[PDB]
Amino acid sequence: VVTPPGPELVLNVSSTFVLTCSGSAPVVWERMSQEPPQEMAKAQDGTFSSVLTLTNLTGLDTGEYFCTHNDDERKRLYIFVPDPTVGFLPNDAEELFIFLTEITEITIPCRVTDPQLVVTLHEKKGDVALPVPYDHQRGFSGIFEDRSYICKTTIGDREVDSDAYYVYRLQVSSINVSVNAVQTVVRQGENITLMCIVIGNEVVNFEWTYPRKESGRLVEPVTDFLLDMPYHIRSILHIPSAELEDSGTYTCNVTESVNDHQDEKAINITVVE
Amino acid sequence: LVVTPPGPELVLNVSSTFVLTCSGSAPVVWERMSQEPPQEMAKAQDGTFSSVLTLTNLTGLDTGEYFCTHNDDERKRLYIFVPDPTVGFLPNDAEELFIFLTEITEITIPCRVTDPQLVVTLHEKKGDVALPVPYDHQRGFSGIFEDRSYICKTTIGDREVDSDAYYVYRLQVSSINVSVNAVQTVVRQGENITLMCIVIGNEVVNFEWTYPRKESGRLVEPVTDFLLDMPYHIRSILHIPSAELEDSGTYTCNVTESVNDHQDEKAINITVVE
Amino acid sequence: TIAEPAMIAECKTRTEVFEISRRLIDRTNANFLVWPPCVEVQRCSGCCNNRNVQCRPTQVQLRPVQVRKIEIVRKKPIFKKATVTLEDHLACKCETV
Amino acid sequence: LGSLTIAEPAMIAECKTRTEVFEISRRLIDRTNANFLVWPPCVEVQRCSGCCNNRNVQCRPTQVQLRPVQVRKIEIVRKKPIFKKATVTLEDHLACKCETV
Ligand SMILES: *[C@@H]1O[C@H](CO)[C@@H](O)[C@H](O)[C@H]1NC(C)=O
Ligand SMILES: *[C@@H]1O[C@H](CO)[C@@H](O)[C@H](O)[C@H]1NC(C)=O
Ligand SMILES: *[C@@H]1O[C@H](CO)[C@@H](O)[C@H](O)[C@H]1NC(C)=O
Ligand SMILES: *[C@@H]1O[C@H](CO)[C@@H](O)[C@H](O)[C@H]1NC(C)=O
Ligand SMILES: *[C@@H]1O[C@H](CO)[C@@H](O)[C@H](O)[C@H]1NC(C)=O
Ligand SMILES: *[C@@H]1O[C@H](CO)[C@@H](O)[C@H](O)[C@H]1NC(C)=O
Ligand SMILES: *[C@@H]1O[C@H](CO)[C@@H](O)[C@H](O)[C@H]1NC(C)=O
Ligand SMILES: *[C@@H]1O[C@H](CO)[C@@H](O)[C@H](O)[C@H]1NC(C)=O
Ligand SMILES: *[C@H]1O[C@H](CO)[C@@H](O)[C@H](O)[C@H]1NC(C)=O
Ligand SMILES: *[C@H]1O[C@H](CO)[C@@H](O)[C@H](O)[C@H]1NC(C)=O
Ligand SMILES: *[C@H]1O[C@H](CO)[C@@H](O)[C@H](O)[C@H]1NC(C)=O
Ligand SMILES: *[C@H]1O[C@H](CO)[C@@H](O)[C@H](O)[C@H]1NC(C)=O
Ligand SMILES: *[C@H]1O[C@H](CO)[C@@H](O)[C@H](O)[C@H]1NC(C)=O
Repeated sequence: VVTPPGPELVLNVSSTFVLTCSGSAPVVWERMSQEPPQEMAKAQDGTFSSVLTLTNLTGLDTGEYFCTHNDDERKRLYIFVPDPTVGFLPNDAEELFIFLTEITEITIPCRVTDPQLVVTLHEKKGDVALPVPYDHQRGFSGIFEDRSYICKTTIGDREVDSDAYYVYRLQVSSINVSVNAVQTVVRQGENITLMCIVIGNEVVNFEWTYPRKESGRLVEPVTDFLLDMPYHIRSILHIPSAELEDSGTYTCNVTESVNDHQDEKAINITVVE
Repeated sequence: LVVTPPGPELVLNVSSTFVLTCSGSAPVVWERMSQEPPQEMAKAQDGTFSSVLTLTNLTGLDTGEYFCTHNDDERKRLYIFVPDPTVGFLPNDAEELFIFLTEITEITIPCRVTDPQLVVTLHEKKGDVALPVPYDHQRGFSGIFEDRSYICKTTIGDREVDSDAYYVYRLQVSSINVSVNAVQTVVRQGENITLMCIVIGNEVVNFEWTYPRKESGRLVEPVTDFLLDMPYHIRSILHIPSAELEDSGTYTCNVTESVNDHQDEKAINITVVE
Repeated sequence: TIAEPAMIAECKTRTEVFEISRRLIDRTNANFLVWPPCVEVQRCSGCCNNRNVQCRPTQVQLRPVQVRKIEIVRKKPIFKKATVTLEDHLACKCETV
Repeated sequence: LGSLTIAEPAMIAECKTRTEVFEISRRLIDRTNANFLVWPPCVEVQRCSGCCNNRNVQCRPTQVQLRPVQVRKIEIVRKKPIFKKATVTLEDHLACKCETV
């Protein structure tokens, strides 16, 4: 696979351009996960090619352009369309939120259209620029605290501020279940309240397995948060009007989908006539 | 028997001067703002007494009541109006701004002006609609209100003028009946002593603790608390740490509310041991 | 500095912070987060003369707002939209109670 | 009435100062007795509020000001008020910031 010429291109506004790309097998371009107006053609010498004309260049075009092998190995080109009517390349809201499972390098994808633009990183409400390295093709990459950030640039003569990004690092750790009941021995027609508490993880799954479950109206557990710093999430299972058969094994199996740590504690609750 | 030339309601031009006369069979006087102003008293050969006050350089603030009485409840009142643009609503004391009541009755917002032809409206402090309450340029608005703050408004010249805010406040009142108790009636040397006095029904009350350690000997400062705010539940706790002896004896809580001067007291005996 | 006279905090609407708890989005499990965690709302506040009066809203408005329910799954999270009902007060008065 | 729905994305309450209300209780002015009223009952104080994007990050004041104001102890006698003065200092927050914890 090859292209003319590569690797990074800086084009003029509203101007025209042609990108070619050939390989032994069929070839196609793809901008934003979806292939645009192309013009595939096969050579008599067993060579497939593909061309796509970029007409009326506008900043909004700036970005990654690939060339694949269809009807993991490809060639990406980056094109900059310096457009003074375009500040930071607008991006998805799902991009504005950066959720993390662990401590790692982060990228704040705020990009410009002109490679010669001075882009700085700031905390939403902060003036001083932060010492993080900038890559006009990807943005700022570094380590951050869970706060909000914005980028700043000087287009024309006016300062522009991108949207605000939010870093959020999830709370994860080992899982240990702590089950208990108001009383393991209850009388018929009374309340069966069990409390499954787990601390450490923010987002955890709760699964209650009990006697009155299979073939019989199940119960809806009610979760609750004790503390918010060291996550103390509690799930309680309440069974008013305790019928019999309720006597048995009540197990709370807790798992966190972030990783997949599992844990389960059980207790036995008897009901007397 | 008392007569004034001439009476009863006057409207006088600013800076003018006016002479009022009062006479009766016995001595007589003029009182303005509770205190008799510069008068010139005299007696008549026929057994008549008189007093004449000379209002000079009248100003808006001279607006108000002027009475003629018998001294060195039957009197004669005159209301003098001195229209004066430099004056908005007549200024009144902080005491007139709070209207404390013990029962449900008619009420008067005493906002008065210097000119009887001025338009005056009543409003809830923050509120634009004029309330439908009769007004008397001599006294103010009279009607029935809820416990809120009210202001009066008038246009003097071209500007809207706002009075100070008046506050309607019905105190919670009732009979008093004290209830006292202790953490324990029998305590030991060096330990804490703590009693409680609770009265309900009154918003404001005076708690009085009489006890051994009092006369000749540092007294103890009680701590008051409010349990329930609707029917007022007020509690006073007397706390004496490191109970010494002699502390044994009678402890009393005398409670009185000053709004109607009701009183009540309960005594309990505490004994300290070694 | 001079100690100025204290001014009563009038009964009126003021901006407060409302917590969008997970409880109001899904009380069955805890496998998610909600963003944003809090939002502003207008609420009557301030005091009245007495306890026989209470500062209460004269007009409230319930409005829907969109929040993000974030469920996680293998280092990658799952974004979902969810509506939450916010209550605002537009005006108040000390109400005889 | 009605209108074409326009989705309203919820906006985070920013860590900043807002006006809150402080109740000035009688206990505050003088807990030794209960024969007076306090005026006014409440006052406005600037305070830091709002959420930080995360639970281990907190909104906290960076500038605090102790501001004294004078209130009144009003005793009631035969339904006549006696006005005495008292001073209460308010704790205003003039600025905040999110702080990692
Ligand atoms: C020029 O730019 C506009 C704006 O994107 C686009 O609609 C149009 O197709 C482009 N080409 C021309 C010159 O018409
Ligand atoms: C088609 O594209 C897929 C994308 O992963 C690639 O793996 C595959 O090799 C391509 N087909 C060809 C030319 O083998
Ligand atoms: C959870 O903690 C308990 C101790 O409270 C420990 O015995 C258990 O092994 C832990 N769960 C696991 C296996 O991670
Ligand atoms: C609880 O008791 C039941 C008997 O009904 C038993 O089957 C179960 O094993 C007990 N729970 C556990 C697994 O500890
Ligand atoms: C926990 O809940 C039950 C307990 O056996 C089971 O169905 C579920 O798969 C468990 N979760 C995991 C896979 O950790
Ligand atoms: C009227 O009396 C007031 C108060 O003494 C004074 O200020 C004013 O100048 C007097 N009028 C005259 C004659 O100027
Ligand atoms: C106080 O309560 C008691 C009854 O518990 C009784 O004396 C009366 O009802 C109340 N007030 C008084 C002392 O009359
Ligand atoms: C409370 O103290 C005693 C007890 O009766 C007595 O002097 C009177 O009743 C009360 N004192 C006052 C100041 O009213
Ligand atoms: C950049 O090149 C284009 C040709 O496509 C032409 O408009 C001119 O030479 C340059 N435009 C600018 C940036 O002035
Ligand atoms: C079971 O618990 C007690 C029993 O007295 C009571 O709250 C109620 O009857 C039941 N729980 C509820 C409130 O549903
Ligand atoms: C003067 O007034 C007082 C009552 O306020 C009393 O001395 C009496 O009524 C009057 N004196 C005369 C002269 O009668
Ligand atoms: C009072 O005495 C001290 C402090 O005053 C302490 O023991 C406790 O607060 C009180 N006494 C007890 C233990 O009730
Ligand atoms: C307190 O109790 C004692 C009995 O030990 C009694 O003699 C005394 O009169 C009581 N206090 C009063 C004055 O009521």
